[PDB]
Amino acid sequence: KETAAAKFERQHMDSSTSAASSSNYCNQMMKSRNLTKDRCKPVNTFVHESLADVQAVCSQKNVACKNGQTNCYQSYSTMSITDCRETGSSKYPNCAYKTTQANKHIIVACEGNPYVPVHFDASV
Repeated sequence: KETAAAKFERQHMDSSTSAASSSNYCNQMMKSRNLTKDRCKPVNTFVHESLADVQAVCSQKNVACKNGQTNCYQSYSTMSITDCRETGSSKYPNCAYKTTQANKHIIVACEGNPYVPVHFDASV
């Protein structure tokens, strides 16, 4: 009963802030968004934009997903994002992450009625 959409919002939406406040952003939020529960999730991106703005990407530039499906969409304009990559070590259950900030075009897979993001495919 956790939806694809809700999982996407949870794993990748942080409308709260406008960027990664510190360099302890990833460590703190990977934990709070349940991405360190069963293992250390190796990589995750967070997006600092309204849910409406990210949702509207589902009708922006249609592009191929990395898997060969056709339901991926690239944002016309750049967005504030935060990449979390696990440091060399870092051992579960003390998951440690490099927190990288940038302004990039996001790529998301959208599905459903209504048609919303369910997967973060890439940033460029």
